[PDB]
Amino acid sequence: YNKIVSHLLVAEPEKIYAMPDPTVPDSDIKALTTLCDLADRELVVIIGWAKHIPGFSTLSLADQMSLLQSAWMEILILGVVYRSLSFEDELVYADDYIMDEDQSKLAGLLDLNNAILQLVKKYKSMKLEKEEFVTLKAIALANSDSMHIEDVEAVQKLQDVLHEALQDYEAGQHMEDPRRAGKMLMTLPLLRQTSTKAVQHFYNIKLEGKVPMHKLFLEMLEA
Amino acid sequence: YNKIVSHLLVAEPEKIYAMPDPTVPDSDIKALTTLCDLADRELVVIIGWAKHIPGFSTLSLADQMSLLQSAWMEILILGVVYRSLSFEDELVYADDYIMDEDQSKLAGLLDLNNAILQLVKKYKSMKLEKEEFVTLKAIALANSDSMHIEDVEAVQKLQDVLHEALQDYEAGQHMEDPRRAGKMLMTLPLLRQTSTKAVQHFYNIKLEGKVPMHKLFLEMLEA
Ligand SMILES: CC[C@@H](C)c1ccc(O)cc1
Ligand SMILES: CC[C@@H](C)c1ccc(O)cc1
Repeated sequence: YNKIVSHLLVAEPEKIYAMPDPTVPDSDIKALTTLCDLADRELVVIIGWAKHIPGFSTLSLADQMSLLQSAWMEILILGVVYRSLSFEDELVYADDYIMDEDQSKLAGLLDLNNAILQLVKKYKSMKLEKEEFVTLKAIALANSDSMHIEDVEAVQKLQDVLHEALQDYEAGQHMEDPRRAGKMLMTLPLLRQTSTKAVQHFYNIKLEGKVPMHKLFLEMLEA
Repeated sequence: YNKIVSHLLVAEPEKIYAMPDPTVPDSDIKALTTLCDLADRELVVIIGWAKHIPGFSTLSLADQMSLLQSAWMEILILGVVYRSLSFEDELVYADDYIMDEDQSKLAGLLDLNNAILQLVKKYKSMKLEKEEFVTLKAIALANSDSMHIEDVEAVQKLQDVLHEALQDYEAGQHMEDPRRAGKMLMTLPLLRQTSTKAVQHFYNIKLEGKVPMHKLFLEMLEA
């Protein structure tokens, strides 16, 4: 099938571990610290991953950072969603950090994690493929609606290149459903909505000052 | 072209006036009261409009209301956006209520109205047509991601019928751009984001209790 899709597949990062501190008592603070620390390390990996997207590295450093600052949480959430597809009512933040309803309640994340589980439910019903997941991650980055873009035409070209990849993949692999590409694009509003819910919640956590956060995570959060 | 598109065009409601009270001094309260009153009357019209969407009235009354309660602000905002396409840095809430930057600041709506203006800017660049606007309004309704749907398969059918209409319209009218339908769908995340910003802001206004709101508007806001 489509070369861009194949390329994104081989550029897919290895999974990383959450490593919750086994000496620390379980608490909302522990859970939130673990998740923010995981997100910080995933962000480093995402920045490295983005250089493999055709045309992305040719953008100005400012536009690269604008896209990332707008899209980072959508990319993080798409990851948890994809890792969670073979599970039921649990979120696989990492192989060693799987959150069920009880844990979500303990962390103060019941509403957010239920929203993420709504995304999981929809992609389950659509039988989301890894090929589609990696392409949607790239599309979310290109389509992230930053207000600070310098070269708008180049960003549009990036959107178009990735959209074409999705269109082509679906036309070849899913002839039984001539509207599958569009159905995939129609999942992006819920991703955007859920990401905004997450950013707002963790921004509040940042303000309260009880959960330690690393530099990159804080930078993205404050952007 | 496509029959569903033609149908949605003839089902398009007439414009309504804002009628700000000429005896009341200008204030943030006046502006916000005017806008909420306008929105209340537009919601009545939207409910009437939705019965013309193929298949919508065959849904249970509960599912009809779930869709509307999720999508109402996206539909309102799409309306202001479309009315504003031939203007610059102004929002045409009604023929008699056009908001510029100064008015937005006075109303406490600078951030929200700038976000809406970002939608306007994007649709301007794409040369959004009335045909596309009415179809996107219907798609936003069907794709509104309510968590309370009874007949999920029927709602999916509704999404599919309207998506097919958009696909068919673009294939016939815009052969020069085989990705135009997808580009249109890719504007929906920003619509969702902007709508959520609006709902959250006016929910806060509701809590503060200084701006009078009518029953239907309050019901939608509280849903
Ligand atoms: C605040 C980030 C948190 C919600 C999170 C989301 C996704 C992920 O992969 C790691 C952490
Ligand atoms: C709170 C509703 C307000 C933002 C509004 C939005 C669109 C519209 O057509 C009328 C009012």
